[PDB]
Amino acid sequence: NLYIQWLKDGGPSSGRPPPS
Repeated sequence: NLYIQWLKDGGPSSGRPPPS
């Protein structure tokens, strides 16, 4: 879920690092 919520925002193109 966490990574899905990061990807839906645009992943790297959203000014935010990926969740570990």
